[PDB]
Amino acid sequence: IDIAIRHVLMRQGVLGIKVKIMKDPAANRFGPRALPDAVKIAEAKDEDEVIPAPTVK
Amino acid sequence: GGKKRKKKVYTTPKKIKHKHRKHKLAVLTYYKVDNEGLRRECPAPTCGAGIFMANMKDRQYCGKCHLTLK
RNA sequence: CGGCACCUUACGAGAAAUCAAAGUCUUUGGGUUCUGGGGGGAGUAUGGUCGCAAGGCUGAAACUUAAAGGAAUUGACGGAAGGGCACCACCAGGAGUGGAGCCUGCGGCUUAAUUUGACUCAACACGGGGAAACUCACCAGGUCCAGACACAAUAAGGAUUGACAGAUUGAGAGCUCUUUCUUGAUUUUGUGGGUGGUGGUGCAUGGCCGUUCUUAGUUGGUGGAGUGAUUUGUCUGCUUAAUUGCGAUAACGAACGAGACCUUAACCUACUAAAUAGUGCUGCUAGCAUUUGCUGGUAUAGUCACUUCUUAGAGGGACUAUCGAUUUCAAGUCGAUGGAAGUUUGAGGCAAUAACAGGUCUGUGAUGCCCUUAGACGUUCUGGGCCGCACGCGCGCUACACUGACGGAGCCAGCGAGUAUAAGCCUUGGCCGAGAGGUCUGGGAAAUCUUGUGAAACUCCGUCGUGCUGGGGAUAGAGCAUUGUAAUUGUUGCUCUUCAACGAGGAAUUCCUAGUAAGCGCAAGUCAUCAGCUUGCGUUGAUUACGUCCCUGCCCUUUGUACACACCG
Repeated sequence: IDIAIRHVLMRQGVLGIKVKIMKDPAANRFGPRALPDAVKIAEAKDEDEVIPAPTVK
Repeated sequence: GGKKRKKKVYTTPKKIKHKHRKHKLAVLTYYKVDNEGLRRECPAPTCGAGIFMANMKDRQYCGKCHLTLK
């Protein structure tokens, strides 16, 4: 999260502005690349067919 | 807050600043002339020629040099 | 067949609550009686009538008033109910505070001024607010423009600048005055207009911070319910520190908060290393006994080795792991064992939605509007004040002693900080001085020097001997030093002398569950000087719970409400 706060000068008085922009963790080139509690599990490599017991010398 | 800020009362009288005194055509009475033919001058190395003293109580004093003699 | 009812539905009705009639009513007509027409005045007055009476029946008007009222919704509140929770709650206790003296802040009073903000928690050692000057905003006085710029005027035959000597002034301010000298179109004067302000308004604001409330809470999409406000999701039960989980399920999928996370503490003879850490050896060497021993100094060139202790990257480790039990046997929970660690392992940083007329305009060259702007509310200098004292209050420090005071001796931490042509940093060692301090050197911009910060409580050996006593050290006299331009209204330190109150503190009331409380110091912040204050840090190290909802509050559900400025209604 990066934050910018500015003062706005108006004829009646100052207005305050706050902008908060959250970036994508996956697009973070500096520190962490994911949120701390975000868990990624790999896709399975299963439902495969197996040939009883040959050997390739 | 401030209790109806005091309206100044002045024990002393109104005081007046100082303008510059006038002296018409000073160089006229600076120099002496006779037909068909002057106070003093500062001798300090600050200015040199072209500065006039005054005639106080037997005392001299210029203005471009704050020095007194005799 | 008749009757007293009930349950479900809601086609239908209704503002809804609800209704088998309160349905068959704008698609408005089966018969018929009675009653109402905003709220009050008022079922009052008057007349009549009935009554033994009490009263009953009939029954106005003047005048007054913008709502009153019904049903439901969300919240809030309840001396309502049911669940759960907290040492800013209690219980069992510890230390106390409240009582004294003093330090400090607040009110009051005084004042020339004693600047000012804040008043339950959530004002009162708070404004980092320990003010001699400055700070500084207040008070008595004296300067200066640092009033941009554009006009207009004056004016070079002078717009204007300063300053010797006196007088003058607190002042060696040419501020002002006598004085003729100096300088020269940057300036002076009037207009327009700027600028500054710790001036006002925090009830005009931004930002920040505090609080509600540091609990478990908060929100939309689509779908379901409701004419609507709204509601379900977001929940009976069990469980958790937890809206956190198991699950239940008119929802389903999600978002925030919680948790995860980050910092820090504890373990690692497991990696990488160390001449700014430490060590084993080895030279050279000390004293003491000679067994080849015991304790040391030394060598950052000893052209040695190493990493247990120290440092810090890069990792490992805890996940409730094992075993008994119990419980939807799901989530969990309780005992042991092992383990450095088994309360989420200990401590923190971070922290949702809605809000408050909470605080701050005196942090800000953050600001709108108002005010003021040359005898200034700008700025600066001198001096005073913020400390002023019949009195009330808050945070504290010293104590009232023998579990002690004094004198000797022993002798152990941890977090930290530090400068140069100064306006001057941390200071070892040597010398002088009773001390406080002075002086000369040298090290250190720092794991290198200060510094093993040799801290204080504490431990040992004596003196004192139950008394306001050698407990306590306020108040005061005299003297010596240091900081500062300046110590008077004692800045602070030191020496002698003076030697108060206080004998454990009424009603009340605070904080706290383990390396915690209490006690004890140290460093850093403020800082020329000054710490009885804060923020951290270690040293010594407990008593008592490990529970509850009685008090004070908090969360959720049900329920009542004539409350919504929300019971301080």
